[PDB]
Amino acid sequence: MFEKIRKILADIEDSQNEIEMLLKLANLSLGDFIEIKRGSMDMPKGVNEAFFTQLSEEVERLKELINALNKIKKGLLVFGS
Amino acid sequence: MFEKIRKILADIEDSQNEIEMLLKLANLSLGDFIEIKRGSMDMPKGVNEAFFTQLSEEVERLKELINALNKIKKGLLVFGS
Ligand SMILES: [Mg+2]
Repeated sequence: MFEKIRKILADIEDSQNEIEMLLKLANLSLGDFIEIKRGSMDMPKGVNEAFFTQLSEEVERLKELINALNKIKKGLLVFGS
Repeated sequence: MFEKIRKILADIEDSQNEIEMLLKLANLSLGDFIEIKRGSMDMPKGVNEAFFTQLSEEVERLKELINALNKIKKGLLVFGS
């Protein structure tokens, strides 16, 4: 299990690094990205929307990795807690 | 968000190391610890059950750290997904 966790943690670090780089390049905060994606915030002028496909994919990867880590953690539950 | 995640990842590595040490001292696999805690495996003789108090505390901390990450990830939901 700890082998599985360590691999996922490494992948999460990588995913975070990618997202931070993409946000830096896009000149956008993570918060603003989410608000734009959900339809609440207008695209700021200056921001290149062409980054959004990759950002979306990487954010989905991060979510999936966190979910996968939690699935491993289910093996540590005793009596479901 | 990302500063929080980075700290949690570091705390998870620390927690894992602490558990590995306790398991080494106890001469117990993580798998066996869980099997014994859940009632499925008898206490092997030679194993000092006194280790179970700290092992349980540290495994609880590891679970709570992973849960903290789960909760952070909830902020990345868009349209509830
Ligand atoms: Mg094991």
